[PDB]
Amino acid sequence: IEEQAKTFLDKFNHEAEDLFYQSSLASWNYNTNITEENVQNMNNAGDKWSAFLKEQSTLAQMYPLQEIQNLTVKLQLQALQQNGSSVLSEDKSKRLNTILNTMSTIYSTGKVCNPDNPQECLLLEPGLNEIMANSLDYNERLWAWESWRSEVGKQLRPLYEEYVVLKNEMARANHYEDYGDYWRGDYEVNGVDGYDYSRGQLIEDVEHTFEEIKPLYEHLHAYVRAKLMNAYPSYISPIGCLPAHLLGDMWGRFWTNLYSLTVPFGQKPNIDVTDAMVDQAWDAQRIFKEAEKFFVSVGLPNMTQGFWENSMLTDPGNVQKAVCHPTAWDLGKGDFRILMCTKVTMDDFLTAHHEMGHIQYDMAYAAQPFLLRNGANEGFHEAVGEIMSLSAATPKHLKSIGLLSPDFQEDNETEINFLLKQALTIVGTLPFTYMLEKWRWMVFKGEIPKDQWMKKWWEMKREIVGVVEPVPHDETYCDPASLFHVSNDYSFIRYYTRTLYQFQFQEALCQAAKHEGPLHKCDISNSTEAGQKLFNMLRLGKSEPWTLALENVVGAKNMNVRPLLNYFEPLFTWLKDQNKNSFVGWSTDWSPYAD
Amino acid sequence: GGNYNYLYRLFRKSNLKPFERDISTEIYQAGSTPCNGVEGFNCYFPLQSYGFQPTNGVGYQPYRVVVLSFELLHAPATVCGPKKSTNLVKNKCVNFNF
Ligand SMILES: *[C@@H]1O[C@H](CO)[C@@H](O[C@@H]2O[C@H](CO)[C@@H](O)[C@H](O)[C@H]2NC(C)=O)[C@H](O)[C@H]1NC(C)=O
Ligand SMILES: *[C@@H]1O[C@H](CO)[C@@H](O[C@@H]2O[C@H](CO)[C@@H](O)[C@H](O)[C@H]2NC(C)=O)[C@H](O)[C@H]1NC(C)=O
Ligand SMILES: *[C@@H]1O[C@H](CO)[C@@H](O[C@@H]2O[C@H](CO)[C@@H](O)[C@H](O)[C@H]2NC(C)=O)[C@H](O)[C@H]1NC(C)=O
Ligand SMILES: *[C@@H]1O[C@H](CO)[C@@H](O[C@@H]2O[C@H](CO)[C@@H](O)[C@H](O)[C@H]2NC(C)=O)[C@H](O)[C@H]1NC(C)=O
Ligand SMILES: *[C@@H]1O[C@H](CO)[C@@H](O[C@@H]2O[C@H](CO)[C@@H](O)[C@H](O)[C@H]2NC(C)=O)[C@H](O)[C@H]1NC(C)=O
Ligand SMILES: *[C@@H]1O[C@H](CO)[C@@H](O)[C@H](O)[C@H]1NC(C)=O
Repeated sequence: IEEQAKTFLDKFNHEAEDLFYQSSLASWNYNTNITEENVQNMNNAGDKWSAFLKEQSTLAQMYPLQEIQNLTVKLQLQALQQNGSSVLSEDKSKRLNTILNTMSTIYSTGKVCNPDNPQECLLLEPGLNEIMANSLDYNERLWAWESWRSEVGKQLRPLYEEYVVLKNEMARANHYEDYGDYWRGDYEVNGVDGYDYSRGQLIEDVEHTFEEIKPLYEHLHAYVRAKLMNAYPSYISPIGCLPAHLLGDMWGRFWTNLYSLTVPFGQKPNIDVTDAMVDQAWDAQRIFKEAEKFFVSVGLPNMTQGFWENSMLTDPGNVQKAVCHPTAWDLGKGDFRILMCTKVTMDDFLTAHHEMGHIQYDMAYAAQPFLLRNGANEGFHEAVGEIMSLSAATPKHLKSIGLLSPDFQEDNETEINFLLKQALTIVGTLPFTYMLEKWRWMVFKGEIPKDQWMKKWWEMKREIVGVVEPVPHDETYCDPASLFHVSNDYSFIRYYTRTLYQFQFQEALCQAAKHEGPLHKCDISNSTEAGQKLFNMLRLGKSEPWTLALENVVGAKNMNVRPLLNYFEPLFTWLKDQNKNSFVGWSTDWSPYAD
Repeated sequence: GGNYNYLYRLFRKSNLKPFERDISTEIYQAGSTPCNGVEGFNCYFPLQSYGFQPTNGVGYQPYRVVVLSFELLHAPATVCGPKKSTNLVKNKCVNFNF
């Protein structure tokens, strides 16, 4: 009966909040002060949380799921009843964890040695990522691109084939058709009177939104190709694809390292307020106190006053071994801490606004039950953090926060320099993200057999992304598995939808703050009505369907690409005038070796 | 490490009458199945403990409460405020209260 499930969850909601607390408090003491008497302090305290949750999970199947009427207590029950693994045979369950540990340690400890000196050998993160991000030598970028895929990616090919079979068995025992349908279960919504969403409906909404970005991406692809021919003459065709090893990093995920070759007006400095911070003696604490004044300006609460003692805003005065990585912690019981090692720079002035945005999202849904204290889907949590960073990087906000000469002149040449640096990171990553999840979805359902994995991968690079390989690759390579998110078992569609939600939030908040100009000049400071539009979504958590959360801000029930294109229309107008003598589009027949 | 000595009751058959008190420790029975003094599904111990810890956000830290309740049965009198004493004088026509 349904009233027994309510009494089940309230014993759960008070044993979990304490056991999650000290399992996360011990993870704080390891992260900010590393010993090994802290790693053993967090492994036993971490396993008491994991052993407790599988005990309550096997108690949750005593209650049926379709004999429930209240939507909230049904949502908590389905998130706890989830079997996930453990549906496999107990010798297949240990084979899967052996593969996931072997693929993870090949990626982090794989070395590449030089053919002129076999005694010097580079790892990926120090040394191989620096070549792909800084070099202008064609022959050295071609060496680092091919040798990472032929010496490390060939080890992951027999391991990734066994990984697909075991993950499809686990997904079909949980009544999905494949493992790709298991990943799309985040966006599913069942029976809330007009707000429903199918797991197959996500596939059409991604492909419908993508064919409206292809006019903008084609003009960006044509402008970068014309600028790369001056940097690498006799290597690039003026009507063809771009070679895969000249894109700024190892995989071509972000084009953000191509800015020094593709800058529109290099005689205008892109605005940088780092010298005005060290001329006014701003400490470590000023960067957060101006960040807290931004959020109280819009109508959001202060920091919790436990935030100021418990947090560790710099690396300590001790030479203290403590993972230095910006992050926002939500230990529980209303205890919010930020861990970062901040330097006096406009870079960490902006990520301070980003990391505080995770805190203000966390402080808002802290009145829901324990199992609904996440973002409404996997994409909302990063998207609310980046609309705080866009509004703080504007020169309108910088001159009113005291950091820009009240006699500063923004010209139309510097807005093109700023918008093109945004499009190399935002627009340049959208066909990469769409192509990769489309390839992984077709591998799991079996539309691509294993004798055509690397054949269909490079046909989709030339057609969707416009990127050609420099050396042909047969079915002994596995080039997707040489990325971190593929070999470490992570979903990748959250980076596509976060980019679309980010400009839907920003365009909906700037109509409430009564903006008049272009969308990229907007700032939501001093408003109250925009914050009330934002706070009505922030407090929902997972208690409502995410389509119901979007109408509280945007006014629509689906993700939309038209606010993303309105941000880049000053660039799209300027790009169509720079490509009057160029060719827009590419040919899938040209190759850098096929002459 | 958590002060686990401060408990509260989280299951009862029926809400309390005003100023009523209940220190029993019988195993609660949520479902219809009888409990027979042992724990299990739908048979819960009725007391939980605040695990208080010094690094808790406000609203999670312990507050001490005192409830004063003045009652007036039908006696002849009892405790009350304190009476003040105004300075004294004399030899002058005055308005007095003794
Ligand atoms: C890292 O934290 C641990 C524990 O928080 C520190 O180790 C001991 O902590 C106790 C407190 O319970 C002290 O009485 C001991 O003196 C600490 N050990 C030592 C060797 O000092 C540890 O000190 C912290 N790390 C550093 C570098 O201070
Ligand atoms: C079941 O649904 C009802 C409404 O559909 C929820 O009722 C609300 O409960 C809160 C506190 O529990 C009250 O403050 C509200 O006034 C109630 N609303 C109404 C309309 O009466 C109820 O909370 C849900 N059950 C659970 C366990 O959350
Ligand atoms: C979870 O996996 C189990 C198999 O281990 C599935 O079958 C359940 O088996 C248990 C006994 O171990 C029964 O109590 C359940 O009734 C069975 N399933 C149900 C509730 O029909 C079970 O179907 C899986 N649960 C999910 C999430 O589908
Ligand atoms: C920035 O604004 C100036 C001012 O309008 C633009 O200069 C004009 O450019 C057009 C097209 O080349 C000419 O027909 C006008 O005669 C120019 N104006 C003047 C006063 O000379 C300039 O092109 C703009 N730059 C960008 C990048 O948009
Ligand atoms: C936006 O908010 C800021 C912060 O309160 C306002 O800045 C104040 O501006 C006045 C006059 O411009 C100064 O006298 C104050 O010293 C400023 N306050 C601070 C804390 O620096 C700003 O005026 C607001 N914008 C509008 C349009 O009202
Ligand atoms: C936030 O804190 C400041 C001082 O730190 C205070 O003046 C302000 O009133 C606080 N905000 C609210 C809503 O009380």
